[PDB]
Amino acid sequence: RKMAFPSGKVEGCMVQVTCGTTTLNGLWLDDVVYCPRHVICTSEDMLNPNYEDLLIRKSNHNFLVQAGNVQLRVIGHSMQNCVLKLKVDTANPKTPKYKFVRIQPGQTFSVLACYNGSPSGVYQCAMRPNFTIKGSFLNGSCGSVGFNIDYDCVSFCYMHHMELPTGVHAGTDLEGNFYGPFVDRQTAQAAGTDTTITVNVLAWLYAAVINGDRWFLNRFTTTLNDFNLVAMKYNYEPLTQDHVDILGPLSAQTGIAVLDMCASLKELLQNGMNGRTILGSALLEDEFTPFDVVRQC
Amino acid sequence: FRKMAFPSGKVEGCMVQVTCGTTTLNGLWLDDVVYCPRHVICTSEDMLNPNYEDLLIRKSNHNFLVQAGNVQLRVIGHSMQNCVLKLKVDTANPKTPKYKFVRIQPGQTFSVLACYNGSPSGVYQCAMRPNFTIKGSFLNGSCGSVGFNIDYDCVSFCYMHHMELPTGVHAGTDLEGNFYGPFVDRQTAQAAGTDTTITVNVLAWLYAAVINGDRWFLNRFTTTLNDFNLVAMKYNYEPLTQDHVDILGPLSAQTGIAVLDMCASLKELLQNGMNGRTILGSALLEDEFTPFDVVRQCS
Ligand SMILES: *[C@@H](O)[C@H](C[C@@H]1CCNC1=O)NC(=O)[C@H](CC(C)C)NC(=O)O[C@@H](Cc1ccccc1)C1CCC(F)(F)CC1
Ligand SMILES: *[C@H](O)[C@H](C[C@@H]1CCNC1=O)NC(=O)[C@H](CC(C)C)NC(=O)O[C@@H](Cc1ccccc1)C1CCC(F)(F)CC1
Repeated sequence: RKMAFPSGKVEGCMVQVTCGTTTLNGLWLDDVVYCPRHVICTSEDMLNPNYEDLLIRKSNHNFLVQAGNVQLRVIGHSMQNCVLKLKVDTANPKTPKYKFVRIQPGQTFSVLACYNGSPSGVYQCAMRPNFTIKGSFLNGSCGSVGFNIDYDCVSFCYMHHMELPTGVHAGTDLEGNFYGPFVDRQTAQAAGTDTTITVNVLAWLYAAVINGDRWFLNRFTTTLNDFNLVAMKYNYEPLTQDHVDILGPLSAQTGIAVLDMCASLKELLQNGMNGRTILGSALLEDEFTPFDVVRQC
Repeated sequence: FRKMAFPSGKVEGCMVQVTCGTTTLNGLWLDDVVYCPRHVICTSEDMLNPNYEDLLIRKSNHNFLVQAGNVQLRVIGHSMQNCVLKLKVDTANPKTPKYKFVRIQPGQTFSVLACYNGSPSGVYQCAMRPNFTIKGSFLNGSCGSVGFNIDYDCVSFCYMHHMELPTGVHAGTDLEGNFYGPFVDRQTAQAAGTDTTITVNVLAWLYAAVINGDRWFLNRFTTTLNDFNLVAMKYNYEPLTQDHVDILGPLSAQTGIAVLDMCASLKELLQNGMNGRTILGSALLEDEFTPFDVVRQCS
């Protein structure tokens, strides 16, 4: 099943941020609140905002930050790329051990979707090769964050800013830099051609086998390069030797050599699933990493 | 449409571990009571077929190790209610949310916080199947993990995890210790009924497709509830109840499509197939999104 990290450590950091008639979510760590900078915009501003110009015209008191019932007083503000940093007079006692990371395409993370500073739901996402994410975000979800948890440490990797015409989503790392060629302006933006995350499809095929589902296997094999030629033809990402190494544990667990599973995937790509299903899906799933599969099986 | 779990923090604040001897599982700490599966009192060998009453008679408060993290919670009373143990502890959980215990119906969905040794590992959304199993992800040590819904501020606990069936699916109790389905907490082979498709949820999914502009399958006809139920059963679909018709009300009102007209549309899909088409980007009809899940995600 698609499993997210427990969201409690992040819930304790969500607040509401309002400027004018614009409300969204912020992330309160220690005495700083992080949020998308387009909170400072009006309707007119959003088409071609000059953010540095808009921000110098703002005072601390134009920012209304609420942690539940309690307003937090803003005593400082700065902008780092597409993120606004609001210094507040009080520290969050619920601040977890945390870091800010920038994730790579193909990696997965959990999203805590929030509205008006209140958590609504949690789900698992992957950073697509074209640097979009297939999220579930509505009006008011900006400032929702994505994260992974290791031991007691929350690694924040994503802050939500926008939806594209196709319905997929785009956002930034916590330094305010977009993933992908996108801009925080109210304009229709296309992404580059997406590709399928091959190492993740293979991991999920291994998961299907670990759960006793093996109709798709075969006795053929393939070289790494010959598989990569077919993959690219079908708009699948190439598989590196590191990807092969990272699948080792799953190969050992099942006794199916990585390149043998590549041969299975090749046959699926060339012939399709013939109305069949794998782990209940009519489509090859590519948003489980090898680590996700291992951690859960 | 994503499988979206509830935020898990209010439940994370209630997870503890319970150990008897070397048997450890998870428990749920609310106020000054810890709830857990009663088979914590079994040796691995007693699980073959345990006599729980006799096993518990030999137990005292001081045989139970309850820990929140590595901090011990002293047990001051114990009792067994059906298949759950209730351990009274000397500290009221400061993180107790507003809560209730509810018994869910097959087809309803809930979030599971999968825990090991009292530590949450992940959260995911589950549906109770019509045969009273869930298709969970649960490893050794996961028993006592709970399933829940959140309404406003209030956590409704509906599931506590006890066992895995030969087919890989999972079975458990409500928080009063009453199993869902015909299962018992004994380490013996037990078969679920053949499963069926959750009709009310497929209908919810068809309403969601309409809301998003995908409506090629809407037909000109209607049906009675009884005629629909008799046909649906021939395709291994669950019959609808009056409660199902009522919980489809909001989506019916939002789209202007009567419930029985949507049933007629589904009947046609069942009798004629998708004729090569797709709905919401899928050749398969999805049955693990409830009417509430649709509303919760679309609006
Ligand atoms: C929690 O204590 C644990 C969770 C199980 C273990 C793995 N996945 C799960 O969901 N529950 C049990 O171990 C449970 C205890 C009984 C007293 C109810 N027994 C159980 O789940 O048995 C199944 C899995 C298992 C196999 C081998 C060792 C331990 C557990 C068996 C599978 C085959 C069967 F169905 F025929 C009999 C039970
Ligand atoms: C922040 O909460 C919000 C989240 C969006 C809202 C819907 N789903 C989301 O994920 N982001 C924005 O409002 C963002 C603001 C810019 C200044 C960066 N704009 C945005 O996402 O625009 C898309 C969605 C939208 C539609 C209608 C009204 C408001 C927002 C548009 C999609 C259609 C388009 F491509 F033509 C233009 C952008």
